[PDB]
Amino acid sequence: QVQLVQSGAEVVKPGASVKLSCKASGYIFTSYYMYWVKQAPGQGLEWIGEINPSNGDTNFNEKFKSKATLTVDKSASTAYMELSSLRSEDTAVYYCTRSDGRNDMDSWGQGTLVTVSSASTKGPSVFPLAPSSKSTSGGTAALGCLVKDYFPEPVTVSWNSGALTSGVHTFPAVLQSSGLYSLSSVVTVPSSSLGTQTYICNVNHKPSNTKVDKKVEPK
Amino acid sequence: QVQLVQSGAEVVKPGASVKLSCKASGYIFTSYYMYWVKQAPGQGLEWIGEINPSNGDTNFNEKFKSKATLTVDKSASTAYMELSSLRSEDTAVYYCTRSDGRNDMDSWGQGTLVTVSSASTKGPSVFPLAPSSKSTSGGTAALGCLVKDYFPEPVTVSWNSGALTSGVHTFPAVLQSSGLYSLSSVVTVPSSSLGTQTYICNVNHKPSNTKVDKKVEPK
Amino acid sequence: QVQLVQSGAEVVKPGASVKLSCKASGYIFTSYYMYWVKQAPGQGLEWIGEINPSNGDTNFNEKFKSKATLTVDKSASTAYMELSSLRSEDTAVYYCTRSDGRNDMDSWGQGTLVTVSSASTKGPSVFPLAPSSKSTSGGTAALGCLVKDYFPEPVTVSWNSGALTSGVHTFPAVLQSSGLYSLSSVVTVPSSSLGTQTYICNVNHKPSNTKVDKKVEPK
Amino acid sequence: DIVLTQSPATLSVSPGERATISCRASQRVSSSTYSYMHWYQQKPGQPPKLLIKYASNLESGVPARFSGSGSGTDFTLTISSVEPEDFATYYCQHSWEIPPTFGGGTKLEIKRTVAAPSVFIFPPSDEQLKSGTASVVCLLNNFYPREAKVQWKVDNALQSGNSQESVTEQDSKDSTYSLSSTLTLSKADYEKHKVYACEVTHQGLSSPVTKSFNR
Amino acid sequence: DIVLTQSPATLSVSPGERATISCRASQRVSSSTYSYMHWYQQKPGQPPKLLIKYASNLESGVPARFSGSGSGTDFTLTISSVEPEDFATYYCQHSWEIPPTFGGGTKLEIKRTVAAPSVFIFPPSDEQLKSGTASVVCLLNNFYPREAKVQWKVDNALQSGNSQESVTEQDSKDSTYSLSSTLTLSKADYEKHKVYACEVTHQGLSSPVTKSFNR
Amino acid sequence: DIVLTQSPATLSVSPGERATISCRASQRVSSSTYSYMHWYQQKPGQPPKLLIKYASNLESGVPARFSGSGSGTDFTLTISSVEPEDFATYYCQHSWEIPPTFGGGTKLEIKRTVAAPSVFIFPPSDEQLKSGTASVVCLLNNFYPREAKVQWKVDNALQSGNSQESVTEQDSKDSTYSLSSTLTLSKADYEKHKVYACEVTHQGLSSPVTKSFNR
Amino acid sequence: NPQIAAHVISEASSKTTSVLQWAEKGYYTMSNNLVTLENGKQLTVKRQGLYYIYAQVTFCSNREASSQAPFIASLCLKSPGRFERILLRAANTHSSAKPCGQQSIHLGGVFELQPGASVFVNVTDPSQVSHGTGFTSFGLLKL
Amino acid sequence: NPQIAAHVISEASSKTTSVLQWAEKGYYTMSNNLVTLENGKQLTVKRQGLYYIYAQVTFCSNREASSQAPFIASLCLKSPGRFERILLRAANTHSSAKPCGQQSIHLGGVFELQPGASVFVNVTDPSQVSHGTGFTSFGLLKL
Amino acid sequence: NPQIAAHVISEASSKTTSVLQWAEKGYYTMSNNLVTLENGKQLTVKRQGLYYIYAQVTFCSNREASSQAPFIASLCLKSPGRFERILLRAANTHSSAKPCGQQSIHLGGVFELQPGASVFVNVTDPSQVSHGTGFTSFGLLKL
Ligand SMILES: [Zn+2]
Ligand SMILES: [Zn+2]
Ligand SMILES: [Zn+2]
Repeated sequence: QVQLVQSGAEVVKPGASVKLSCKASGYIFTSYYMYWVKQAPGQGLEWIGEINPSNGDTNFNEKFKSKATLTVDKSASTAYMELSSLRSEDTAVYYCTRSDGRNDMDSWGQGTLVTVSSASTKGPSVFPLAPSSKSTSGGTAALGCLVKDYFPEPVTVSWNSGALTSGVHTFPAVLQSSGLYSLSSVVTVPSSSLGTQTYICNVNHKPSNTKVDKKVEPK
Repeated sequence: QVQLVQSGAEVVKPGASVKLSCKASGYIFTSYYMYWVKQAPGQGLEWIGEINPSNGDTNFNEKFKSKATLTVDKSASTAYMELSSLRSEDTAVYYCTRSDGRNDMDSWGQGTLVTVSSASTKGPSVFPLAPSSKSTSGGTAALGCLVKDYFPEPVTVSWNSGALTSGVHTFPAVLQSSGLYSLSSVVTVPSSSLGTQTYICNVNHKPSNTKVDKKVEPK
Repeated sequence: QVQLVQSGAEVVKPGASVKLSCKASGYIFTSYYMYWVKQAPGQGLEWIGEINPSNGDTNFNEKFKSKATLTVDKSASTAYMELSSLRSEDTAVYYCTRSDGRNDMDSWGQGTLVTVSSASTKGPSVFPLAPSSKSTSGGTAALGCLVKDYFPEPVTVSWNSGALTSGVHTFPAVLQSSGLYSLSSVVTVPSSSLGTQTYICNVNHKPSNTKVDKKVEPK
Repeated sequence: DIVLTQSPATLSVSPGERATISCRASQRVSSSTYSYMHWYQQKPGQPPKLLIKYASNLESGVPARFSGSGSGTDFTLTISSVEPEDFATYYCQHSWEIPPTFGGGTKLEIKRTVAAPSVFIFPPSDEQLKSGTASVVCLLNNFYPREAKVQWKVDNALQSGNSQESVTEQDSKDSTYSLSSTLTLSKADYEKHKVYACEVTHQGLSSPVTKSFNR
Repeated sequence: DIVLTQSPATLSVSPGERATISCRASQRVSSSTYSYMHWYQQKPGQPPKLLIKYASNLESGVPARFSGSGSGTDFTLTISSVEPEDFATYYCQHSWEIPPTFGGGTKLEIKRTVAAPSVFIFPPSDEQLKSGTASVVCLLNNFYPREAKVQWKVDNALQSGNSQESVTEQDSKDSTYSLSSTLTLSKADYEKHKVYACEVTHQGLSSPVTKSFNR
Repeated sequence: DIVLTQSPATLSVSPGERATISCRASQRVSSSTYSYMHWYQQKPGQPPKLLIKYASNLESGVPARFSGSGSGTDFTLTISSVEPEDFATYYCQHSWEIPPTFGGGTKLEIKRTVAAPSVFIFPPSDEQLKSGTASVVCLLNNFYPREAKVQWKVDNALQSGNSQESVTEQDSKDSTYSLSSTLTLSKADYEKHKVYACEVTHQGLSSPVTKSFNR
Repeated sequence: NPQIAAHVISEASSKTTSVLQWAEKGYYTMSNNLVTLENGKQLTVKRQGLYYIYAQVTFCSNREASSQAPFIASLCLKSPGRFERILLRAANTHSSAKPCGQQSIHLGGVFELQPGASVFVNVTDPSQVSHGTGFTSFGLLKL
Repeated sequence: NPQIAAHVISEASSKTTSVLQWAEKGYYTMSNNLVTLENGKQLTVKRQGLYYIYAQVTFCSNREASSQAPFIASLCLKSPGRFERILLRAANTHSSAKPCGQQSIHLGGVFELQPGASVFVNVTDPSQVSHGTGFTSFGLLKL
Repeated sequence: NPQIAAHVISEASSKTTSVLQWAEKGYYTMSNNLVTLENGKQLTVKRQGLYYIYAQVTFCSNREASSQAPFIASLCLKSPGRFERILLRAANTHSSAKPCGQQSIHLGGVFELQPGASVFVNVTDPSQVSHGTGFTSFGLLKL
């Protein structure tokens, strides 16, 4: 199988520099130009540059001539990207991909999430988004947790330690101003339930060992 | 006098490699492209390649790009050819010659006999080719020696240690299958002679210290 | 102020070699091709060559390809010219000058007087050029000193240690055959003066410490 | 740089429905023998997968429904009859020069009948106010299409400075969206007003449903 | 590669006879001012000697009889009146491109009236059979021209597998050839048959002279 | 090499007088937008100072009187009204190719009415004869123009071998020349003759003034 | 009247040949079918004639890397019913510049082509010619 | 009938650009106003068409001196109403030769120009291209 | 109507000059007597006019061997009643590659020739220009 295995995700403070690696396999390394594509949150697919691995020879998208530094270890069948002087808008997923004759790009690495921020690891804050007449359309009631200010992603959220998995809609994180993320996990249950039934959300922020179990109650 | 003096003959087993030399003189060495020509038994004149001696620069006949390696010692006003991985069809005489503006080839070295075979030095075998009714046309009788299987050339053959030099026809050697050569030296004498006259052939195979004196008698 | 300061004057025996320098300043050194111009006694302005100082790169006027050697010390913002195997006709003033886009030559060093002769330092000889009927047109008499055979220039000449500076015409030196120079300093005074007035010329040949005070008298 | 413009940005088709996206070069990128256009499909979380190269040849492995045509500046990519797996987002991309550049993308959404959203407004967790921050979350559950305006209004003062929306991918069950608009004031500002209201506009809704509450 | 074909392959001339050989390029090798053809004569045992360069100019030292002409693809070399020393073999060779290539050669043989050969057949030296090898030599003495067929026949079985011929250069006395065809059987095979016979055909002979013998 | 010929060689103008020198290229040196000609003035003892570049643009700092025109092979440089500082010698020089080359130069002399020279002849300093050398100096004082023939004649024998002239720059007072011709004999030759005479010709002199003396 | 010319752009390729590929993309030239780029390997002409033929080739390599011998490039012609043949050839010696140091090569020359004629650039190691925009091109124009 | 061609000579310049200057001096060529050398920076054409474009550039430098990366030269085209663009480019790796070692560069190629089109040679460090007579030139001819 | 063009092949020579020889052999070009290769040294033209002139030159040498200064090649022109003159020039710096490392050179450019005009390639040390097929050529075509 022809495969490209990119390196682990990286969290780095602005101005720093990171060196992404990509290990090809399943084909003759030097016979393909290895490209690099950046895709930023919501932002599209952008071509950074190209490197012939046989050569060491490169070619960049002017728009990135400064940020990147393509290089390869012919022996280890591996390419490497070095982004430097990272601003905040440098955050995204960097893909290494095999160009087929420098035209169709036919195989891609998993991708590498390079997130550059000044913030520093931190658990989230959880807040009940408790049911109330103001959140009870018809026979159904809405309720859930607000997992505020943590960093970096991901904060996994579960309800009633697994049992409750119906009606849950746990939203995608959204970098609020300041430097931390804030997502809200919500679930709709029958109103008539709030009485005989209890509910707890289980926020877990491994990147900080953080873990909380907010018992959402109908305040 | 403008002259080129090639090196001594070389006998080598297949697969080996030999390095021919050619020492020019009588002219400005660097001002003439030195060529190299191969001429194989019966086979024609073949141009191997050229070398500018001032340069080191070379040019080969594709047909030989593999076999040869032209080089020169500007100082010693000498050129060298290195044939490698010698097959049997590599046997021939290698000439070094001065090209005049790389057009007419106006001066040649003696030539070098490169003979490549698995056979190994050996004296010949001699056999009378005795007169008989079957070899007596009219008043004359034919008779001579058969110098079989020896290597490498040459096997010189003489009659009655010199005295007999009339009517002798000593044939050119012919590499029979197997690896050795076999020539026959013959002489026609008056039939009426076989009685009062005696005849002896003197094969001499220096390359083996070999020497035989076959008294050909009319068996 | 953009300026170029050439080196001291040089007196050298034929065949020798001299190395002229020129120190620019007042502008970016490497952004101007530095030329070199020779101008010989009476002889005109001749371009010797050019050097890009950023480069080291040069370009000579064929007519001088042999005599000159342009070179520069980017760091010391300085150029150098080395004239070698000096013949006598090599004597003249060598100017270093900044070319403006290699077209108009817009700034020049003081100039360097390279005088190449076999002669050797020596004081002059002084001779009265005394008034006589043969030198007394009308009411006026002519008289002066002949400062003969000295080397190298300059021989300064003054009258009555300064006081006398009217009517003096001290001629330019002229390299007579042989190797030395010979100039004559003259002055016209009223004839009627010769009696009540005295006159002395003051030859001073620093290059030899020489100094003489010839009292010109009407012999 | 050449600029490719895809369209529609969202194509909502049902499985069994045929779908064809179109791409667009700011200049011709097809010469006398080939058109230097390629298409990729990309799933959430994953990198693009090559489907068609040089405008019309299926990459190896791509299923036959996938096909593509075009030339010069316009190209299309079309699945003959959509299959669940096919739902994804597609990019067309050239290779006419350096730098290669990708199209905007087209999401191949799942058609499904409209559905009005059910909104619910949550006021500041008392516990969260004990932290100087007051953020009010409004929530539109299980709606479709995805187009949904959600304006905020504090004490009749039409918010407009800062609020943050976040959405979910079509539901694996009803193929419907759910968005979450979160107004966020300073405990101060919050304690400073009476009525907070998130007002949502959406095709389903016969008209703008407002959802308010007072401290 | 350019291919030069000379002709005749053998030119038999007599001293005092004028001879002219011709060469042939598989393509033109003469342009607007020069023809890149040269001729060499080569004696047995020695390397070529340059006679004429650029189709028509005598090399320095070559005697005036030697001359040459031609252009494009056909060239000639001609001695104005053959002299003993001139008998040799001649090659034409270009220099139009790499690799320079030589013509097949033309032997400048000595004309002399036909002469039938006198054949003689020698059967296996008893001493040589004491070695497991039996070789029978047949000999055509002093004949001319050099064209001479010599078929072998064992027990009426027309040999055809293996026999080896060797020849001599024109005799220094009569300018005539002498060839030696040597059939060679295994002591076994030899002892296996009765009559061995070499049959020679040649202009001189009014007819095929056969020479046989029986063990 | 291109050859520039200036003219006049000497231009005698008075302050307040307008003067225009002209240069000449052995070939055009002006192409479609520029003329690669430049002018320099050069004072005694000093190096050239750029006045005009590209035939017609004043170098920075050059005063506006200075101006220049022309194209192809002919160019001029002209001071609108000469000022004392202006008197010098001017060179035109191209930059059409390597090597740039200068014109012969033109001296911008000071006009001033003619003035006959007053000659004076000095015979061998007795003290100088005590050195084997006898050199006789002839002197033309304060004359103008600068053109002045000065032939030497020993014992009626019109000298012609060796004598050396030296001149002075226009006087700072009367703007007039003064030259010094120095015949030089060997104490021997000198003592060998009777009359030595330097004869000068010049516009001023209604006729050749001879000045002689006898040992 | 009909101008025949062609400028084609270098194109890297996994294929195995020392013969370079070319693509009719970027700012290229192909005045008409009187000249045609086939197989992405050669340019073929339908009209006999004189033509000015060229190929610009820059490559990036190392002294010791491939080291070996130089990097020669050759403009080859293949006329109908004739064996191949070389028209021009340029050759440099690998620089040291790590990872690789680029070097350019240029060859033109007027030739007469037989109708059906076709040319192709061939180099010693295509795995290292440079393909950055504007680096390696190939083309011909008829007089 | 009207031949349009132009050969201009390299001209050193104190200005600050990587774009090289050219002068209509020495043994140059400028067939007419159908081609004009403006700003001493580029050659502009008034007639649409195919043109053979070239620039010969030799320079003098050092390995470590500027060292850095190679010396790339580029033939640029600027057509009306279009952003610039690169047509060709050559690039060598600084020699060691002290003070500097010259090296030459050459790029042609046939292109079709829009009327009003205009081209310019641009290099990495003009401070070191060579200007001795005959070394650096630039020019174009229309077919 | 009459095309005037000429491609001639390099020819080594024992003679003593820095002016390179040429032969009208191999796959060469010489459209007619309107252009003629005389003395095997230059190309002379009979018709005044513009011409695109070129000379490809590859050579093989060493750093220290001849070492000295670079290897410069020059396209010279000799018009009737005029002194010689240099039109183009290229120049590299001897490689180290033992015994010698080849390196190529190329110079074109359009010029206007006076009738009777004649051009020649001249180098610093012919004893080392390369002659292998396809390496060193010289030629011109009239527009
Ligand atoms: Zn593929
Ligand atoms: Zn010869
Ligand atoms: Zn200036």
